[PDB]
Amino acid sequence: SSQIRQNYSTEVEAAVNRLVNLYLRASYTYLSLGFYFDRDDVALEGVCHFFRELAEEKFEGAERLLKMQNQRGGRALFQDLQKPSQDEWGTTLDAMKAAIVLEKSLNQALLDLHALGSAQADPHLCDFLESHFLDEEVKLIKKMGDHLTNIQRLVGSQAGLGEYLFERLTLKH
Amino acid sequence: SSQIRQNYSTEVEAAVNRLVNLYLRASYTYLSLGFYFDRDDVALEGVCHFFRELAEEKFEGAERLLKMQNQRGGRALFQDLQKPSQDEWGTTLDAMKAAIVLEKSLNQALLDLHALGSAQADPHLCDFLESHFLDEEVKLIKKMGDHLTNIQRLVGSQAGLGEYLFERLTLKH
Amino acid sequence: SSQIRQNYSTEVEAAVNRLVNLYLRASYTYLSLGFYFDRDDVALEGVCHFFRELAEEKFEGAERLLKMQNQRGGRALFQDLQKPSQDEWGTTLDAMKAAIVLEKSLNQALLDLHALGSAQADPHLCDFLESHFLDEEVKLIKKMGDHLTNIQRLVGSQAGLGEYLFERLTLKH
Amino acid sequence: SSQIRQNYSTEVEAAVNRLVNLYLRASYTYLSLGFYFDRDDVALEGVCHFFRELAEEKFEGAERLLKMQNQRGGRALFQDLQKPSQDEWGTTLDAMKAAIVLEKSLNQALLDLHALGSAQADPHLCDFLESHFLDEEVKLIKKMGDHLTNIQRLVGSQAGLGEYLFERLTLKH
Amino acid sequence: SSQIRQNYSTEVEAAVNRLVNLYLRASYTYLSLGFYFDRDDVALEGVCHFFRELAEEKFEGAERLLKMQNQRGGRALFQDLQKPSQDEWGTTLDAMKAAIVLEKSLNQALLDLHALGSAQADPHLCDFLESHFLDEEVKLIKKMGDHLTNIQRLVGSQAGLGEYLFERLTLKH
Ligand SMILES: CCN(CC)c1ccc2nc3c4ccccc4c(=O)cc-3oc2c1
Ligand SMILES: CCN(CC)c1ccc2nc3c4ccccc4c(=O)cc-3oc2c1
Ligand SMILES: [Cl-]
Ligand SMILES: [Cl-]
Ligand SMILES: [Cl-]
Ligand SMILES: [Cl-]
Ligand SMILES: [Cl-]
Repeated sequence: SSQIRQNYSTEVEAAVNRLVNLYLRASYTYLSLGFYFDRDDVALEGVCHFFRELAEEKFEGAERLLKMQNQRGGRALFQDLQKPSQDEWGTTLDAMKAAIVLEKSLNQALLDLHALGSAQADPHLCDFLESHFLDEEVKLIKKMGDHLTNIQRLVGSQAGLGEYLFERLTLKH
Repeated sequence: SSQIRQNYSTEVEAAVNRLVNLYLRASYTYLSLGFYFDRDDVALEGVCHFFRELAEEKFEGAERLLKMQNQRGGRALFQDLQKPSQDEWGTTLDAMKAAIVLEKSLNQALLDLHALGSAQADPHLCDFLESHFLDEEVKLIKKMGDHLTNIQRLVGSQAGLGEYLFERLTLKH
Repeated sequence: SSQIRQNYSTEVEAAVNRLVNLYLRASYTYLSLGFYFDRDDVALEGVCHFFRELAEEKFEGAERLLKMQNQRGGRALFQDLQKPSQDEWGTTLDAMKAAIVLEKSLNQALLDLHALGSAQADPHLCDFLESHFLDEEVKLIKKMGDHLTNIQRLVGSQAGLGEYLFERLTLKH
Repeated sequence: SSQIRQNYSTEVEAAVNRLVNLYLRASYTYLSLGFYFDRDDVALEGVCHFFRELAEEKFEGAERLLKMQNQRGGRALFQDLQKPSQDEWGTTLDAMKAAIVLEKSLNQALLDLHALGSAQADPHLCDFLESHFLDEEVKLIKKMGDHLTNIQRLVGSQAGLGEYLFERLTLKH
Repeated sequence: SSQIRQNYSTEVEAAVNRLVNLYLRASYTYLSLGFYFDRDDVALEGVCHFFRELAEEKFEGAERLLKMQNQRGGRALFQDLQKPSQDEWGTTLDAMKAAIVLEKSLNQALLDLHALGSAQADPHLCDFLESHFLDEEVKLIKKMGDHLTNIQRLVGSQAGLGEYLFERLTLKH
């Protein structure tokens, strides 16, 4: 409320609510990816666990945004959450490509919100994103690119063999 | 590569590579300073250890820049490393003055890169420098100024005595 | 200085300084190899760690030479450090071949310095090299040859698969 | 005796006995230096302890030579031990200069014996000296030069003050 | 000697000495196999360790036979030990086939000695072989057959890949 709100624009408040939607959508996408890889006809446990972990990380991101919204005196507003873009996610390669596309979209939304904060002279917002989101996103995208490269190297002329080996020797934990 | 690169300009990529060169040059300068103070005709162990520690710190700085370059999708490019500016470093006072000059040069390069990042709207770069370099540099320059002042107070009319006492009671560990 | 210098020729002093340059050049080469393998489009962690460890080992070698130079009363003299021979290092096989070529060059330089020491009747120098460098180099070259052979056996008709398996089952730690 | 003696020349046997004499003479010199610094009118405990420790180290050196003589089948032969060159040793500076002169003399004797062993193709003798004497001597001479330099820096225009400070802050343990 | 010898035929005594020769020959064969796999151009550590362990096991077998010979009052007689049948041992498959051939030969020699003992009514000899040799040999031959089958399954159309995988996932310890 207005009792604590200071230097917190309506534009930033709304963009924060939009970003919560994007993180919860991303969490939902990762839930769908994770359970696809748990199908008996897909059966790649390491890939399932990778994406289920990302579902939790994205929910945590939304939670942190909602805590900050209240710390600043803004009001959380929730919208409908769109279902994921696919019901079936193809190979590990297809899935990891979809995830990197998703992560770049979230990263661009973080950068856009940082730029709005900078324009509005809101350094608390800018520090919040830098401290809890920007480097986390850069680290995750780098990890996913490393994975993509290893998955791509393993396709060669024996795709099933490569897909099994990647799950067993890189992801399974 | 382009598979992960996002909001990372060619200008920042090149300046990062330049800054790696400056840190490795600084590491090399500190290696030369450290071993000069280990000469049998100089023999100031605390001063030697001070500069050898700084050689390692500057290498670590270069390492962190190289990790970040890859996290962002840029490409490390290495250049020849210039030898240090002196083969003999004079007194502890002369050496500490040279080190503060070196550190101010690195600090200015950090500030210049921060300003480029700000101009290019690259908040990850700006946060990286603020979080791992700017305050570390400020702390080190303050330490070195404190040392300079103590060394200068000890010169008086008995320079050898002062140089021994500083090494024994401030630096030796 | 002359206050401690005994049985230490100008020829050995200069060759020691040259060898410090070669070790620091080798360290720099291994830094470049290590970070190449950390690229998102290469992504072979075990190979990166192998070469980063070698960067540190070669720096340690230079450090030991510089300590001995001072123990003997010689004077360390530093020269410019040439950049590595390549900016991109190809496959793990290409890189391991380059490393063995580098190591044989360092080994020949050690042998040449040993021979100079023997000719100058400098047994301290000869023992120093035998005790801290010759067997270390032989052990490392044997390791690298073992690696080369395993990498070569894995190329067959599925190079990407072999390169992944070598990194995962031999190098990753 | 001849029952075990193999590749052990009469020349090396005699030079070993001569070297035992030199080490025991050096031990005796250090005993005299140590007790001089324990005089009530000299009273520099750290300097006394430094030289008493060196008396023990030199005796240990003689002991090791005598063990090796018997291991090789040679026969220990003892000669009269000359008294030290001085009854009073002057300042800490005078004493440290005398000690470095003594150590260089022992080092030259080690080098001469190494050269005889090399000429006689006696690698056990050569390794023995390299492993237990040459580097120990180099390390000690470097230490003594470092001390000389610090003592010399402290003389300035207040010699008593410098002599006290060196004993208290470098040697006293 | 005759002071303890009881129910111990000259035929069994001689066959025991022959069997010691066969075990020491087998130990020597396994030493050669082990070091072949340690060559830089073969480089299969698990295979090397497998055969070096077998060298020790076969020596232990000879030792046990020699202890028993003396327990029974027979006299150990040693003969020349023939060098192994090959200087180079080919692939892991070739080597494992040679080892199974060697083990079947030792097993037949054990069975022949058991039969001689049975014919001579020497139950101590028969129990000795049953208790310390027959089942050990059966277990080892079964292990080696299991290995052969796995090596053979891995040849397919990528022999190098299979040879690496067997060493890494079955033998390396
Ligand atoms: C002279 C410029 N160069 C050559 C590129 C240096 C200088 C200093 C270095 N210091 C280290 C170092 C220091 C402490 C602990 C670990 C390490 C290490 O693993 C690698 C190093 O590499 C170095 C290279
Ligand atoms: C032959 C006459 N000389 C030379 C003056 C000896 C003889 C025996 C010595 N034994 C020791 C000794 C023995 C045990 C533990 C410590 C020490 C030591 O610190 C110094 C010694 O100094 C010696 C000199
Ligand atoms: Cl939808
Ligand atoms: Cl230059
Ligand atoms: Cl160059
Ligand atoms: Cl005399
Ligand atoms: Cl034969």
